[PDB]
Amino acid sequence: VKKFPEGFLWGVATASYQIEGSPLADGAGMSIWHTFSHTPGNVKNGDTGDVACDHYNRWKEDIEIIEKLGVKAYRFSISWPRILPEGTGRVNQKGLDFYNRIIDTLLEKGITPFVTIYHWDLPFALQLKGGWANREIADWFAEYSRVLFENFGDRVKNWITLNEPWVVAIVGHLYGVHAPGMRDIYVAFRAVHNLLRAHARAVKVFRETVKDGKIGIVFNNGYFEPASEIRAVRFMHQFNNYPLFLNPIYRGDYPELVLEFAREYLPENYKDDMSEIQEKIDFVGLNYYSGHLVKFDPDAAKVSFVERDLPKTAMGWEIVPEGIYWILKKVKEEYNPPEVYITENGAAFDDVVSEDGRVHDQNRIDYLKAHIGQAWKAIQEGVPLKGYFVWSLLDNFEWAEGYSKRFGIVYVDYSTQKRIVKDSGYWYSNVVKNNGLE
Ligand SMILES: OC[C@H]1NNC[C@@H](O)[C@@H]1O
Ligand SMILES: [Ca+2]
Repeated sequence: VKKFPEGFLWGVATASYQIEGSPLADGAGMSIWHTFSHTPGNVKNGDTGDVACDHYNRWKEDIEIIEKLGVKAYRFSISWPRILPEGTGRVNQKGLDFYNRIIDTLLEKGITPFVTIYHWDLPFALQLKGGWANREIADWFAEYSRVLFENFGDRVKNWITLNEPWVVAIVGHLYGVHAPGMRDIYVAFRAVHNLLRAHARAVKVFRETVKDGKIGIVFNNGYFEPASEIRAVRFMHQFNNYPLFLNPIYRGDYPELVLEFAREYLPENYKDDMSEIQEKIDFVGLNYYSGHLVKFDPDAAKVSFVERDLPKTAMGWEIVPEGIYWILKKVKEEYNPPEVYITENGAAFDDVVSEDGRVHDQNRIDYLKAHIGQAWKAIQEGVPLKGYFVWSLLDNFEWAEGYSKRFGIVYVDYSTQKRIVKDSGYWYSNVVKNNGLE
């Protein structure tokens, strides 16, 4: 037996652009993911979020799936351009209506909503004004967040400002692999800094508007091990993991090795913003998927990855369950946040529907079991983990990989939009019902 604390929150997670489709329905503005995916060469197979899982129409069915599995929490995100089509100013009631219905339905069914305010679908109108590169986005984001709090804060009490701000800044503005598809290191570090400022403004407004909820922020994390008997592992953790952001929030500056690498790229007077960035948060959400062997490498960031002969997912990600334990221990050790959630953990496998009508994803059961087991351990050793969210409820649009990578515990047949609960979803429901592993 590995039984979790009473009231531990078992969840599933999605994001608006990955599942919804109908990006321009009911007066919604374009997002940067709409324009990025409609640009040839950016996304595998020319795939876009035009239809995705058609959750925009099938939302009731999908929630009924969450209910039927007995899953206790649903992490989903709100499309900023459905709410404010030009990013600021005008509010679109039909956009609010869409999320109102989802929210009321969840509550009616006893499911706890966790709302991600920003999961990467920036209004295109704001991107024309520089998007995350423009300091003014702290204001635009604060106004957007205020609208959400005023409309939904009576019912939704668990909020996340940003999903994976490292990805948004670095994959979006340095690697150019995600919207808005830029490759400029100075822009990417200004986006890091402005993501922090916007995050802190939204928390500040949250305290003024929703005096009963909790708000936090979500980071991607890798488990970095050194290829030999070091500092490159230190750098990768500080740069790619929660410290890039938590060091400002908790300690009022960027991590030491980040400054060593990136000081020239930050605004000259960036410290002027740090006391505001220290706005108190209620919880930290950590996403975790993979471990990486890392070694120093002259002329790289001075770091390269070393391939290991370990089980991998369809992403090529090495399966390293101990990583989730490590990152949970490490966050308590470094910043001691009052609550932590695992806001995403999951895997992509080449799922197939058998002749029996089933999806026998034993590889995904094995992945989830092992990571839940390591999360359990962290809890036994004092980490205040309050919940765990499987990425994802549904197979969906996996960004620049398009539909070619399936992360769901529910299979989606894209030709018919049929949902087929996978073995891993059945398995997970039993875990939730039991409040743990057996
Ligand atoms: O790559 C898998 C997931 N990672 N975190 C954020 C999600 O949007 C991704 O699909
Ligand atoms: Ca289209």
